Amino acid sequence: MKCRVWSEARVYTNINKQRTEEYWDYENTVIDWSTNTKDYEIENKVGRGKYSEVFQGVKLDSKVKIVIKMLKPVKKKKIKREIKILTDLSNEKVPPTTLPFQKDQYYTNQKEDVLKFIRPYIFDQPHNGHANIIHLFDIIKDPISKTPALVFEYVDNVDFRILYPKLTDLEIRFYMFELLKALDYCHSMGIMHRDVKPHNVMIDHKNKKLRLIDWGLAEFYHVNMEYNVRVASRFFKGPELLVDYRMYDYSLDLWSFGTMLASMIFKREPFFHGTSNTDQLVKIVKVLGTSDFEKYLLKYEITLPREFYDMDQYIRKPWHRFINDGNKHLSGNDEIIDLIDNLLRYDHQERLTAKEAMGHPWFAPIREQIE
Ligand SMILES: Nc1ncnc2c1ncn2[C@@H]1O[C@H](COP(=O)(O)OP(=O)(O)OP(=O)(O)O)[C@@H](O)[C@H]1O
Ligand SMILES: [Mg+2]
Ligand SMILES: [Mg+2]
Repeated sequence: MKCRVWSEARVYTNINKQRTEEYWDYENTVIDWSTNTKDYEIENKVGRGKYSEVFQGVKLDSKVKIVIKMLKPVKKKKIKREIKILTDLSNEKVPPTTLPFQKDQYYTNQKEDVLKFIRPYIFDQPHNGHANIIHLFDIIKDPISKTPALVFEYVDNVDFRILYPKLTDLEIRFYMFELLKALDYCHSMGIMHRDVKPHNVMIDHKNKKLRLIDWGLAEFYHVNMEYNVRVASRFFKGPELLVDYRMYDYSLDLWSFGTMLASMIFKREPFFHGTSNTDQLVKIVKVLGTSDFEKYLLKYEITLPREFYDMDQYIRKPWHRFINDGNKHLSGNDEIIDLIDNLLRYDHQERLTAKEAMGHPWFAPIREQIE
């Protein structure tokens, strides 16, 4: 019970008050494992992560090419959670983001100081963000090896350190818009991803196809719940995770989105490159400045963890300072800088929501092409 000032999501606050136990209570599910991998031919390894080794394969009945994610040992409820989130997201008959926009059902946090963060622009159209969520096809467990495994849609993906340097300005705008649609959708479904980063964004460039994968750290948003802060990876951790503000929400994904975006635009990878947990916060404050950092700690009456007391005073780095001739083709306009500036804010309440980000001027050339 850490938090002094309490916080609620600006938007989609009450999804899991609307939805019941059978939707969000993953701990009280029983996983219906398939006894056999007999339906699948498992081929070669195509990727890995902290929690898995992932193999390409074929679903033999249909000949559809798939991937199989072999899960490393973890608490069993983490497995139930990933499965529940993936099935909630794929099984929704009418994705809320396909329905006509309802402002009063969107801006649900009615605190006067939170309402001031409503932007003058917003993408208010129905969209297909649900189609950017990876699809789970099966759950399997080998009887002999006892390895839990998740069968997904295959995406023909190239490592971001190869692909991203090739992308044009317009292509970055396109893909990042696709990512925002996926986030708007999972947020509308009362779910925070909490591990938004390039390795978790599959892109098939020739098919202009984007999928948001890796739902193993995702969690249901419940109003005033205090969550574990030891999630995501160091480089993408929002300030709330570092200062141990546990009452966070969907806006954590928008900090991650912003840090991913800042890396692509300024070609500094990763953008906040901490050499330790402690130094991760230092790298952030070196950029956003000490002054706003202290205003933020004051706003929520946060007592800084002990490790951060050796931090020096930093003057804010204007974003302009990240522009150079190597990156100016991506960074050399006011729109991208204002976008980044409005995502990468200490105060999570201040950050653009996915829908607000989608209506930002920087995405005009993408929005223009929708109709
Ligand atoms: N559907 C897919 N199509 C193609 N490649 C995939 C797919 N799913 C996963 N991969 C590859 O496997 C890697 C690991 O998968 P995933 O991110 O789901 O596992 P993880 O172990 O939970 O990762 P993290 O360390 O970010 O938590 C991915 O980064 C990706 O390169
Ligand atoms: Mg991953
Ligand atoms: Mg949002």
